[PDB]
Amino acid sequence: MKLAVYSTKQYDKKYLQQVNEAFGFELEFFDFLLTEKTAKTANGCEAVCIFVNDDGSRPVLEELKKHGVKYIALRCAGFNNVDLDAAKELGLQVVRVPAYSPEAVAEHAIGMMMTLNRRIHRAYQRTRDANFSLEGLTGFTMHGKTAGVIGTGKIGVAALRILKGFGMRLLAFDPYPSTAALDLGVEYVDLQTLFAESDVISLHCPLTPENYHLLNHAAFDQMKNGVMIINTSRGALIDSQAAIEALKNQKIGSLGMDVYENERDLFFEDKSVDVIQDDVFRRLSACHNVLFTGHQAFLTAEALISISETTLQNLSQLEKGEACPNALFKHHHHH
Amino acid sequence: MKLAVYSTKQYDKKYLQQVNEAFGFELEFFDFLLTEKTAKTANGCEAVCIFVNDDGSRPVLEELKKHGVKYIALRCAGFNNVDLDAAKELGLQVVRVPAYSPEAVAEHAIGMMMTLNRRIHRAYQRTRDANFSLEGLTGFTMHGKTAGVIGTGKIGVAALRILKGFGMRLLAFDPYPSTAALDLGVEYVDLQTLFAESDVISLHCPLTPENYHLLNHAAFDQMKNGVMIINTSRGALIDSQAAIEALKNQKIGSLGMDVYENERDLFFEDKSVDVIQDDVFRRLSACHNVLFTGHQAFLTAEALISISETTLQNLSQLEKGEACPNALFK
Amino acid sequence: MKLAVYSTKQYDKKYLQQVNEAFGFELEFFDFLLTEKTAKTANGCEAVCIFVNDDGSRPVLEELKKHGVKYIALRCAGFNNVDLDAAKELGLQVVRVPAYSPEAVAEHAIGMMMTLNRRIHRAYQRTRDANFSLEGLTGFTMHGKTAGVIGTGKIGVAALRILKGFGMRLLAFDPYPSTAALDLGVEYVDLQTLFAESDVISLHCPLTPENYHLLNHAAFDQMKNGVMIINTSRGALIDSQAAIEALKNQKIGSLGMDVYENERDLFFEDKSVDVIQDDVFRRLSACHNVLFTGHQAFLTAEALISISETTLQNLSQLEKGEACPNALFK
Amino acid sequence: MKLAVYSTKQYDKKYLQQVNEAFGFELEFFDFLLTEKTAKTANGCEAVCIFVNDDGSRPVLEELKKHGVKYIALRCAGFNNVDLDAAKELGLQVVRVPAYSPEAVAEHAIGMMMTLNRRIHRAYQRTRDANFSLEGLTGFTMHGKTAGVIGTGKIGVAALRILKGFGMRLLAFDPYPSTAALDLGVEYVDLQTLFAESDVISLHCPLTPENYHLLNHAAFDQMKNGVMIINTSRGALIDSQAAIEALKNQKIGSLGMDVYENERDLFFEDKSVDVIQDDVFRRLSACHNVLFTGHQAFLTAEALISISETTLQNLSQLEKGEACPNALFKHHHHH
Ligand SMILES: NC(=O)C1=CN([C@@H]2O[C@H](COP(=O)(O)OP(=O)(O)OC[C@H]3O[C@@H](n4cnc5c(N)ncnc54)[C@H](O)[C@@H]3O)[C@@H](O)[C@H]2O)C=CC1
Ligand SMILES: NC(=O)C1=CN([C@@H]2O[C@H](COP(=O)(O)OP(=O)(O)OC[C@H]3O[C@@H](n4cnc5c(N)ncnc54)[C@H](O)[C@@H]3O)[C@@H](O)[C@H]2O)C=CC1
Repeated sequence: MKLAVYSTKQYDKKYLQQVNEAFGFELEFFDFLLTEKTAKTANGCEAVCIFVNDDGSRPVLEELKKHGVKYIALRCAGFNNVDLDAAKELGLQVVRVPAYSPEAVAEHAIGMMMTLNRRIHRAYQRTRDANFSLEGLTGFTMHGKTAGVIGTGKIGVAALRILKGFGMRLLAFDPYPSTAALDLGVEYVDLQTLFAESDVISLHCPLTPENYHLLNHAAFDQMKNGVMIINTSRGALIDSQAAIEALKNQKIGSLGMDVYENERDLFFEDKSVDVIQDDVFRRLSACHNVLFTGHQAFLTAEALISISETTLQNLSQLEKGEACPNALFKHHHHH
Repeated sequence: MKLAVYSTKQYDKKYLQQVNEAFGFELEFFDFLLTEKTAKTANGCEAVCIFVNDDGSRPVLEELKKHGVKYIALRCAGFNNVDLDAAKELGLQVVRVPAYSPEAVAEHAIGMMMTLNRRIHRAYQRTRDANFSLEGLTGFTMHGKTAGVIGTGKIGVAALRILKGFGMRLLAFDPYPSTAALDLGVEYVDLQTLFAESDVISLHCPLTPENYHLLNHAAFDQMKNGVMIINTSRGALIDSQAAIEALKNQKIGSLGMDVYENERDLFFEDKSVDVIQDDVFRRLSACHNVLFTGHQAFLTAEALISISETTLQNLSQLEKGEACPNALFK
Repeated sequence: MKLAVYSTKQYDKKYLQQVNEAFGFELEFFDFLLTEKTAKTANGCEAVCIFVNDDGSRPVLEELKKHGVKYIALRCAGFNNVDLDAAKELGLQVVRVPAYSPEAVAEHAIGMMMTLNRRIHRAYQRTRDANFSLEGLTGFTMHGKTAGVIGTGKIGVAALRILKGFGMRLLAFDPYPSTAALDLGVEYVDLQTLFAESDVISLHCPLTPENYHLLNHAAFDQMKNGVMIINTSRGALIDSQAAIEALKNQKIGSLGMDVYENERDLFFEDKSVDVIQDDVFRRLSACHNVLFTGHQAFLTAEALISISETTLQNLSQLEKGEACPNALFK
Repeated sequence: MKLAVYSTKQYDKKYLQQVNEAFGFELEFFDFLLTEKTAKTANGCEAVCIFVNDDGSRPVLEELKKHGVKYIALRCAGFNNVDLDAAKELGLQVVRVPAYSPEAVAEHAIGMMMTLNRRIHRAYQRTRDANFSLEGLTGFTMHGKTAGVIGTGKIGVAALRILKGFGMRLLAFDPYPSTAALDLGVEYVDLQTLFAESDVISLHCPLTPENYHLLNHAAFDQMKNGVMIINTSRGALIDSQAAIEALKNQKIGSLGMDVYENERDLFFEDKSVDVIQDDVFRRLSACHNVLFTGHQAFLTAEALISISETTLQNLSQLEKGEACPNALFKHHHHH
């Protein structure tokens, strides 16, 4: 099989290449986005591998079919960029990565928490220029504080295990509480209680209509002053305009956000005047204890390997006519 | 009692003031270093309070006695800056903070590990300027890796609990076993085995004559390529020239060092008769996955309060003629 | 003479030591502020040398007298920190430096202008990380633009020569003409015209009662969209809140400010209050093409050497008992 | 006419769109590199507009011809990326921009000099975070110092005008001395004299066999300690390895280099290594008074507009069958 990979970053290429020693596919790497115009680059490939910014809408799918492509593989969990209804009509098969390594994501959340707490990002900014001042760097001791985790799927639970290690009092909210968490000594609570008592709050849940703007002004009002908020889940979970105010009023002590590529263009203040973010990313980072990372939560060697393994295996199943458990369909509840 | 605080930073002032609400000392804050020249500023204070950079050598103490000081309180664990024998000769009394909050120090080490691992420090420099590129930011998953902790005292144990939460395999080297460490499932091993097997190495031990340059050229040779090394302990535990070389060779993946103020004129490479260089700090930080923090490991609100509480308590005990357990000699 | 130097920076020491060769004085460098409390450190010295942040108030001056000091030498132009008549009464003598090198200040204003224009400060933050992206860095060609200079004294004339070398049209506002500006082909205009026509505006004038908030909201309304504004003069020439607004609505393209230490504490956004901060320096630097320097305009080796020469000489005039032109009274 | 633009950056798009109001071409903007693989995206276009990293080798040109392309426009001065011999053989006409605005380039060189002199880039990194310390920021007064300019074409002369305004003593070297400079008050001198006497040295010359590694170890030894060196000309003008050593030894006070995209990969480390990296850019910037810009010298609105005007005008002349003075041929001397 010949595979064309779009939107390739160096890490994608390295891991896909490394993983491919097992599959022996023919790999063609493209830096650029898949679009209706670039689809013709796929001629002679059976499959394409795409990521979050790639265009999988119907006209792109039509071009891919004209050019002989049969399989579309997303090297990511998100799939909203792909028109599944069109894909079915075209007889095109679509596969994904089900979930990122839970340990990799939870660890990233924890990394963000600590970086913010000890002001390590600021410290490096000084020390790289041999400035050793500590003023404004003071953090807080984690042990004996309360951590609140929103969502107790595998990521949340992986977070909860690290948090326990810190010797934190553990609270969680999930509409469906888990046995694994309960076994860890987590206390399930209502949201309001979680808002009220938590020193650190970490979001590990999918975005559903129930939880759009889950953290709103009313939520911020409920929180402790100086609270730390970490979001490696989707942006919409937070009302960003509320979050900004909370920062100004110093309700939020610290904020860390892992910004999905598909979400950055909003994720804003925001005004219908002039000028907006990206300036907002710059301002917050400068004026507050604010940290953005660029959808980095899965960015470890082991996780990337997993993503590559799953993607190549999915493709292998498709070419072989084996039923692939990662197949997507139009009625999928998260489409 | 009037207390003159030297080398005052904004945090020192804030926490000392807050804690003193329960004590009522008369606090006089000075920004500058205590030296033989500045010691006269203390005239009219029974006590002084000092930190690692302040000069406690015999000539300074001589001036302090001249000027009526009876007590010296180090708002720190280290006392290498104070000449204890001269202090006793002069009839001065010296007290200290015995240990920092073990949790604060260990958490700092963990924070350093995570910032380095995920290149969070590099990431910030990009995103503060709305550069969202991820290339070169690749880390490693902690879970299922081996951590090697050198020293199983209170800090090392506090680190081991966190490292367990990460799901790491646990190794340690200590001349003495800790029951709390054992309870964690820590496997004590010889140092070479720890060097050979450890993905992440963290230093949590006091500097002794036995352990000067504990991490040397041979130690690095033993280590796994890509190893992460963290030092929130004293600098002289690591042979800096050998670490620099290990970085250049790519034996060391990541290095985090919490740089003692008194130790900054070390870590040198160096050259003969040129400057004093902090240029190395700049060079290493640019070239490699290296992080320096400036003796930041106890820098939390809770640890600072504790330091302050202990210092004022030490002083109150002297004033009352009580025996202070934190005295450096009788 | 033994001279004690307060508030010493490395640069003060280096240049002061250099100039001392012609003088032979004994110095005495202190990093700290001169205050009522530290004045006693001067004992043994005939003279002290102070800068802008040092305390020259009456009590400081008494303590200094008590401790045997006769002469106070400023290494700056400004003297509002010092109590003049009080010194007279004490029979204390105080010498200053008349003005800083005009070329050094003008060159700095031009440096600021170009750094802002080409976003050189932004490019460097990218390129230090080996990020070579150009997007957002676009400047404007200077040649053929209109430069507006407010104040045609020595610094302003120095700025004008440079601006002329760039091939700029030259406007100025001064209540007095300078023959040297006229010779450059400078065309004097009313302020409103200068505001209307100028691509680049640079301030080179002292603060007078009649120019406080010269650059105000009405002034900003007159200006071209995208205007670049430089102030190496005193902060109060610009109404800071108006400037912030004009930045927000994009009337001001670029703003460069050399921020006086004694002025830093104002710069009003200005919220009240929780609690006083220069979050504003941070917000402005991030959200716009804004550059702050820390009273850096006179900071060159040649300028420092000059400040050093005048100061030491100023001292010799005193010791010889001869007159000081830079003396602030008899 | 339909024009496909490769390697498009946002400033490129903005100026080309603005300029096109007068031309009325159909513009299609592509972010990615023109390659043999992406050449097919030009189908339906008479022309392409490319920049320094675009691949103009014969296989690409062959593909462009197959897809109907007639004209190739370089929006830059450099042209080594295009195989002119192949272009003639295929009947493809190639045009370029002859030179960049001389004022824009000279002004960039001066801007670098001043930022480096006053350490303005360092000041900003401190002041953006409200750090006002001046230690290490000390400069030198330009007035009364000596400037050496190497190359007296239009850029060098434009640079000399600015430098004259600083009240600098001016020296230059050019194998063919210019009237314009002589009229400025410039003293033409031999190189060793220029090296010996110059406080600031700026390069404004084309790269020739005669001047490859013009600035070498011997050049550096002749220089004044603390010399400032600015290069907005090509990289090969300086022996970088030698420049690094002079920096270590503190022969060079400050160095500014505008790094051509096509030259980025060079600038030797060395040890050739892994092989080859720009940790050296990172190090130099950190350990020394060093500044890189990424070929930013022509990056002003006025200069970009010129580039755009020239580019569209060259294309209209080609479509109209008028002789375009910017046409490139294989016997061109450069090359
Ligand atoms: N960045 C910073 O400011 C801080 C640095 N430290 C350093 O880290 C050390 C550990 O702190 P604590 O647990 O409070 O000390 P502790 O005195 O409770 O225990 C020290 C432990 O390290 C062990 N040890 C001694 N020599 C050793 C060697 N060669 N190898 C392995 N282990 C050895 C001891 O047997 C003991 O278990 C301190 O002694 C201190 O010097 C401690 C606090 C803050
Ligand atoms: N950032 C820095 O380091 C420095 C800033 N400066 C500032 O720049 C100022 C000027 O320096 P010099 O040229 O040496 O002074 P100078 O006395 O030679 O010239 C002052 C000029 O400004 C004019 N002026 C007075 N009021 C005016 C107004 N409302 N509008 C326009 N012009 C007015 C005077 O008529 C005179 O021509 C200083 O007074 C000082 O405040 C001075 C030295 C260093």
